[PDB]
Formats: sequence, C-alpha cells, structure tokens
Amino acid sequence: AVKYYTLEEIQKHNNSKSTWLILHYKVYDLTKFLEEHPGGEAVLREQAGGDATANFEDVGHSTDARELSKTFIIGELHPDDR
Ligand code: HEM
Repeated sequence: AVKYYTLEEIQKHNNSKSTWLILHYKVYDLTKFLEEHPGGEAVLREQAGGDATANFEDVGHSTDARELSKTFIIGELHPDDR
C-alpha cells in the first residue's frame, strides 16, 4: 500500500519539531537528517514544507546520496495535487 499526503498537510511540517519536503512526488521526513546533511541544515529548512526537486537536481546529488534518501520516504504527493 501507499500513503498519500496533500500539499496542505505537508506545508505544516516546517518547524523545529518536523521537517518534510517533496522530491519527485515523494514525501521525505528529514527531521533527523538535518544535522547529518553534508550540505548543511539551512538549505533543507529553507525548502521545508514544499517541493525542492529542482534545487535538489540543481546541485546534482550523487548516486550514494540518492540511494540514502530512500530511507526517509514516508509517502507520496496526492495525485490531485500533482
Ligand atoms: C533527500 C535528502 C537528501 C539527501 C539524502 C542528501 C544528501 C547529500 C549528500 C550525501 C551530499 C554530499 C554530495 C553527494 O553525495 O551528492 C549532499 C550535498 C549537498 N546537498 Fe543534499 N541531500 C538531500 C537533500 C538536499 C536538498 C533538498 C537540497 C537543497 C534544497 C540539498 C542541498 C545540498 C547541497 C548544497 C550540497 C553541497 C553540494 C556541493 O558542495 O557540491 N540536499 N547532500
């Protein structure tokens, strides 16, 4: 099965308690990854609650980075909001 979230729900997760963002229609919970991110936590908090796909691809993340990102997926963006 798969859990779907709306943009309205995702937008709420951008505080000190929770940080979610969207990448390629998938929802990632990066709350506990903030301090481990090689690119820093500031670049993640700025995109929190929205779609960061372009910025993610813009810096050109490596294969290892993409493989690791999969562990943070909690669902997908609801089809109606795509
Ligand atoms: C899905 C979560 C993400 C993971 C697992 C992740 C992981 C990493 C890793 C492992 C690196 C080191 C270089 C590499 O291996 O490519 C990196 C660098 C970087 N990341 Fe991310 N990243 C994520 C999301 C993002 C997002 C959404 C942004 C921007 C909006 C971002 C901005 C950067 C920046 C600025 C660097 C530095 C690149 C450089 O110095 O060339 N990352 N990230």
